[PDB]
Amino acid sequence: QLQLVETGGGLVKPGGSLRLSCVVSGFTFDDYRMAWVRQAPGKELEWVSSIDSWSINTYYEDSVKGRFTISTDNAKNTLYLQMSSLKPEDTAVYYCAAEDRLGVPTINAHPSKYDYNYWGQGTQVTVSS
Amino acid sequence: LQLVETGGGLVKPGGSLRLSCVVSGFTFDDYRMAWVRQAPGKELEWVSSIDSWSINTYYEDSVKGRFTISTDNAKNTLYLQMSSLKPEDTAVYYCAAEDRLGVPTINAHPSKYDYNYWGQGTQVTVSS
Amino acid sequence: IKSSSVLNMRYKNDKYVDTSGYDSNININGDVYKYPTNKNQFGIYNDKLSEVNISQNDYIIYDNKYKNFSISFWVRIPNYDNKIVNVNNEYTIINCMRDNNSGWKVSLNHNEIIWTLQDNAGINQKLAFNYGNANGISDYINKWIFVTITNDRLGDSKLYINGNLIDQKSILNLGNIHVSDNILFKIVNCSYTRYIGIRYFNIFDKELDETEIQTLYSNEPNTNILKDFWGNYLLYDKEYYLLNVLKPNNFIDRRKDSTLSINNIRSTILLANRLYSGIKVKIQRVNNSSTNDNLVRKNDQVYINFVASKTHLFPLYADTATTNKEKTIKISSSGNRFNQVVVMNSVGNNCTMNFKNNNGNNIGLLGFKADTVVASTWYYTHMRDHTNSNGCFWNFISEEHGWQEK
Amino acid sequence: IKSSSVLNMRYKNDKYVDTSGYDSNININGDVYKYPTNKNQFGIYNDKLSEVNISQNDYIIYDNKYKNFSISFWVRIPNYDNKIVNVNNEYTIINCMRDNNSGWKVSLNHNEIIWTLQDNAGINQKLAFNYGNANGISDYINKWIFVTITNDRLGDSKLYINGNLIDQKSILNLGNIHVSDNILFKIVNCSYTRYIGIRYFNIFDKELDETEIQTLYSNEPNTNILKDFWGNYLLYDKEYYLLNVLKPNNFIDRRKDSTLSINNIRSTILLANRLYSGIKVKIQRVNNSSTNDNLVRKNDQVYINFVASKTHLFPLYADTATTNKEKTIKISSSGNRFNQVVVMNSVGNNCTMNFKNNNGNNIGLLGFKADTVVASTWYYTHMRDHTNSNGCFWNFISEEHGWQEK
Amino acid sequence: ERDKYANFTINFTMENQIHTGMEYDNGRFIGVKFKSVTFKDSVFKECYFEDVTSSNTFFRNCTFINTVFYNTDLFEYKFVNSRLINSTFLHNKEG
Amino acid sequence: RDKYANFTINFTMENQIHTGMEYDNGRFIGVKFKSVTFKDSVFKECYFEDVTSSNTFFRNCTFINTVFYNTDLFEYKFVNSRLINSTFLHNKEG
Ligand SMILES: *[C@@H]1O[C@H](CO)[C@@H](O[C@@H]2O[C@H](CO)[C@@H](O)[C@H](O)[C@H]2NC(C)=O)[C@H](O)[C@H]1NC(C)=O
Ligand SMILES: *[C@@H]1O[C@H](CO)[C@@H](O[C@@H]2O[C@H](CO)[C@@H](O)[C@H](O)[C@H]2NC(C)=O)[C@H](O)[C@H]1NC(C)=O
Ligand SMILES: *[C@@H]1O[C@H](CO)[C@@H](O)[C@H](O)[C@H]1NC(C)=O
Ligand SMILES: *[C@@H]1O[C@H](CO)[C@@H](O)[C@H](O)[C@H]1NC(C)=O
Ligand SMILES: *[C@@H]1O[C@H](CO)[C@@H](O)[C@H](O)[C@H]1NC(C)=O
Ligand SMILES: *[C@@H]1O[C@H](CO)[C@@H](O)[C@H](O)[C@H]1NC(C)=O
Ligand SMILES: *[C@@H]1O[C@H](CO)[C@@H](O)[C@H](O)[C@H]1NC(C)=O
Ligand SMILES: *[C@@H]1O[C@H](CO)[C@@H](O)[C@H](O)[C@H]1NC(C)=O
Repeated sequence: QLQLVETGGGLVKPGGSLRLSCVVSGFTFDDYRMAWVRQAPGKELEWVSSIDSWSINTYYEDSVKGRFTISTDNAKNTLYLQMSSLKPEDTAVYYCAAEDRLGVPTINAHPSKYDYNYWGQGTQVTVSS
Repeated sequence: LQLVETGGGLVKPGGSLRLSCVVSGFTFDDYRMAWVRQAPGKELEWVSSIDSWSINTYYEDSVKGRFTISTDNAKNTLYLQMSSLKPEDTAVYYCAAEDRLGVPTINAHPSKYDYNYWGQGTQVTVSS
Repeated sequence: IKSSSVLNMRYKNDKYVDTSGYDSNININGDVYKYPTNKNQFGIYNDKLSEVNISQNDYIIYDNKYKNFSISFWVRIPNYDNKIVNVNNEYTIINCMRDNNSGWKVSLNHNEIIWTLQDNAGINQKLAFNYGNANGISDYINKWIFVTITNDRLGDSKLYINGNLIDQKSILNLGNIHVSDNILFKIVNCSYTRYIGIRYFNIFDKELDETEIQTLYSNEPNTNILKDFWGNYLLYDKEYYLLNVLKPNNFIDRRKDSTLSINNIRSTILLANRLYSGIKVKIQRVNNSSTNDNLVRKNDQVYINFVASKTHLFPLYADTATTNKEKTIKISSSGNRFNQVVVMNSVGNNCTMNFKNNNGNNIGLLGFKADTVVASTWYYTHMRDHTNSNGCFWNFISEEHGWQEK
Repeated sequence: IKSSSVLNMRYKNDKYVDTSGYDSNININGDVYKYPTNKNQFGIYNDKLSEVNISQNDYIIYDNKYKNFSISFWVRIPNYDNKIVNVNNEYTIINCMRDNNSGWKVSLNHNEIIWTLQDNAGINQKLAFNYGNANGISDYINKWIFVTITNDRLGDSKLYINGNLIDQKSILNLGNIHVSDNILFKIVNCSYTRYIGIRYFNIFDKELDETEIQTLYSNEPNTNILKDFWGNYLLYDKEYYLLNVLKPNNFIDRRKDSTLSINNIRSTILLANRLYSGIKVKIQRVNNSSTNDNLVRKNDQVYINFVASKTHLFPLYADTATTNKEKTIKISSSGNRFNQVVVMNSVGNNCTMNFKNNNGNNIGLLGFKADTVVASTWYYTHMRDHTNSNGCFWNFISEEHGWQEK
Repeated sequence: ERDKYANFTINFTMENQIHTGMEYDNGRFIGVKFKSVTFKDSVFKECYFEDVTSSNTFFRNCTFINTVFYNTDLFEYKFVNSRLINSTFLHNKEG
Repeated sequence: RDKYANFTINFTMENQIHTGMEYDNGRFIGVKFKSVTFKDSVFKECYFEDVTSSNTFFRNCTFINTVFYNTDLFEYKFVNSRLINSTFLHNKEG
């Protein structure tokens, strides 16, 4: 039953606002740190943001802080990324990921697949004039 | 190479206390055993010492008469019979082992390097 | 002599001896097993003649009304298949009771340890500890358990298990206690065939306090030597399954890409996690010498080998060829060790493995991140007081007759 | 004395000569090593042509039955890894026996020195000294050993090692000895490739008494120059390991707070302590003018430098910023010497380092208190008669080829 | 073509610096705290490090020869595509 | 008859026919077999890992205490062969 499905990614004008929803199944958010990770067209994966829900704690890549806002909802069991003030080079495929809370809590900027227990399918986010 | 102290408690002026230090890793043939007290706000103060090979025991100018250092015949348990307790005795009390082959000086205000092994300490409180 | 210790049963040159100073005699009758790695530990059976008899020195035989006294030992109780032992019947393993049942007794029952103290008038008090069936991982079954009983004759009899007080009852109603001249280590009236391990039997002529009991518990087994899951000495060139202390319901498996996975839930037999699951490892000395024993000690430089089969061992290394701070542990199919070494250490019964370069460079303690076994420097500064601290603590499980699972 | 010296092998003018005045000829054949700091010491090999031949003057060749005579020299015998030499095979080093093996011989076995005296008839008598394998610190292996042999024709032949008699056998049954014209320093019939060191070879035409042998033992190496562990001259700008005479089973290690610990137990290789463990020091001249010597002499003013790496030296100083009477020795990372000097001195082969203030004040001899290396004035008044007296004595161990440990 | 510096002792904090194509010969770093420092294409010849803490500090495509690190936190992950020839780490901070 | 032992093959083997061999503790890790045949050979305590095969067979061979981990060496590739205490683990099925 372990699965993560992302929705809400699309095309919005530079300076717009998007609301990605990662609907997860098979685990609770009190057992897993949640993360949004972007992949540029051809570049290596780039960690965007993470959240610890058991005690409200947000982590933002410097280029992200203040604009985006990661949130969780144990009601509806859904992770949210409230994007806003979108810039041109935030265009990428955006995956949600779940990391076992009990493991080494480091945040690698360019993760590989073994940085997270579970990955999603990803939603495309394009931003062009 | 460990020392563990016990026997510390809360007493009234004139009461009695028997502190014990159990050792593991060495006997008292190759080490001189010592009691050092830390009073709140003060620096470490040397209390007593015993030469187990000899019959030589040392006491700080004050303590002597009421406090008696001893060791067992197995040479691995250190005692300090504390009687006629005064309230300025109130301190944490540590057992310490000095290598006997070293310089036999006894500094009254020792640092960590004056002894090989220090214990965990046991609290002695003299309250009215 | 002159110590609180009036009896200390220890091993010297093929027999058991009293090292206290009061010179009590210790005799072995029949087939008593001696543990080769630690001969202070002995095994007694009940399917043949197997006993140890301590003739106490008359000077130390307890015959007072007010003299405090304490008893300490470690016991090892296999449950075999958890089924043959499932019978409610109290059976004796240590007897210091006279013909009138005066003195003291250590007995066992199904996952239970019992202490009985009786006076000359037949007035008794019993203390007990029921550790019960394994719910996940058991800290007692087939493990060395430290038993301590203190007796203040103007107060309570106290029973400590592994340094922790779990039972106490007043003995103020007991008068003169006259123990047996003999202490008999013998499994008496067990309805099934079994063996029992005993080690470090001590009698003290005082009531031990929590500090002295915890000191015995910490220091009686050699702190310099690492322990296995059962509490015996950790050994070189011995196959071991792995247990992560922070993830007791999980076992380590191999992936096709040579990485090690931790996202494998243990099967249960009733409520007991399977112990004999996952990969096997072997610890190998780096600086091998025919003077060294097979005991793994603190700060030993070693290699950790993955056991693909009985005759095929592959070195486990830290894959440093990545941008991540944490390095995934990999199996080396080529036998290359990649100029790496492992430093062993321990906190109590828990083991740590520090992956380092031959030049002395720290790579990290063995732990996990997400679903993969890694080496991480994070643990260096979070050994305590953090939720994830115990992810760098490992137990080495040896497949033994005392714990069976089909 | 010198009135009795009929042969003295000494280094002079590019070669070895006889200074006795009886004009014996000395020839070097092949590759003979000359010690740069003492060219009276030479090494002979057995893997290539390497020998020293002394053609004795016709007047000094022993051809009597009643003449008392003595032979004196020092020998240096490396064991390398202590296994290559483990073989029962008596090999000769000094040969003064004719075609019919009449004369005398010095031969070596594993950790053994053998003296042989054979008469014209063929009757022989042997003495021997077996110093055995290193049990902690060996006083003989790869060190200079002073061998003396006195021969009273109306009594016993006696063998002295370092001035102490160790074997005496009567030689009354020996008649006429006609020794060889040549004295050959050469390693003959040795199972393995090795080298041997010889120095101060002397022949006397009397039986030396214990007093004369002790005068030779004390005065032959320069008493003004300090000695290293092996018995060679102590040098400036040479890396040395430290050995404390009172704690031979301990070495010195560095602490992170820049202090020096002595609570490190030396590892063993089959009862032999590791000599190449701990910190390295270098002795530096305070006033390096045109002093054409790298030799350390009595009452020299020096700096003792700690060696972090080959090219990184830091001053060792006495931290006088303490209320304690004894002062901890520290490493100065800044290069500050803190206005101190060290005065070198010696008692035989044992070295003393007196830390002093530049104003002329005493800080103390280098010793130890508890587990830390310190400077203490206590030694000044307890240098001879005390249990702890030898705590101020040090040996300087040079890492060399003749002592291998891995 | 590397800017050379030799026989120097550094005993102060180094913050927010990139050093590219440098050759340090017999350099001493004693009691130095590194903060966001990056050495690129640099060679460390017979250098010495003591009592060093490091934060966001890396050595990228660097070469170390006969260099000693005593009482440092310079763990393996700080050496990216670097070569250590006869370079030793002794008594690491928390190791 | 020709005994090779304590070896490891990490390379492609193409268009070969090995006959009368007795491999003891041999390792076949990452090997790609292409038109290779083993005839009247003995595999003694050998180990296979990450092995892909094509037109490859073991004809009248004997395997003792051999492990096949992550291989495609399915049942049909063993013609008239004996497999004694040999185990297949995590095959390359899908
Ligand atoms: C660093 O300092 C050392 C000595 O303090 C220098 O080494 C010497 O260099 C000079 C000239 O190059 C020579 O004449 C000396 O004989 C050398 N002495 C020693 C002990 O090696 C070294 O060159 C300096 N490093 C530099 C300038 O890069
Ligand atoms: C920086 O990177 C270059 C290129 O990767 C390194 O140069 C190579 O060095 C290795 C080892 O000497 C040689 O085998 C190659 O032939 C070199 N390739 C080239 C293109 O020069 C260089 O060593 C690195 N710089 C430092 C200081 O490590
Ligand atoms: C630190 O370095 C400076 C510059 O080299 C030096 O002048 C100063 O003395 C050093 N600090 C100490 C405590 O020596
Ligand atoms: C480096 O150490 C090795 C021994 O491992 C030695 O053979 C080599 O010569 C050394 N190189 C240098 C430049 O010191
Ligand atoms: C292979 O290695 C093993 C392991 O020591 C050894 O017993 C055997 O003799 C070696 N050679 C052969 C041909 O098996
Ligand atoms: C592959 O095997 C050969 C033959 O023994 C060996 O030389 C080589 O090192 C192996 N490959 C690797 C990557 O080690
Ligand atoms: C090869 O064939 C013969 C004939 O059946 C058989 O006896 C032998 O065991 C076979 N060899 C192997 C290695 O399978
Ligand atoms: C094969 O396994 C069985 C299973 O018990 C065993 O009896 C037999 O000894 C094994 N054969 C070999 C060659 O190991």
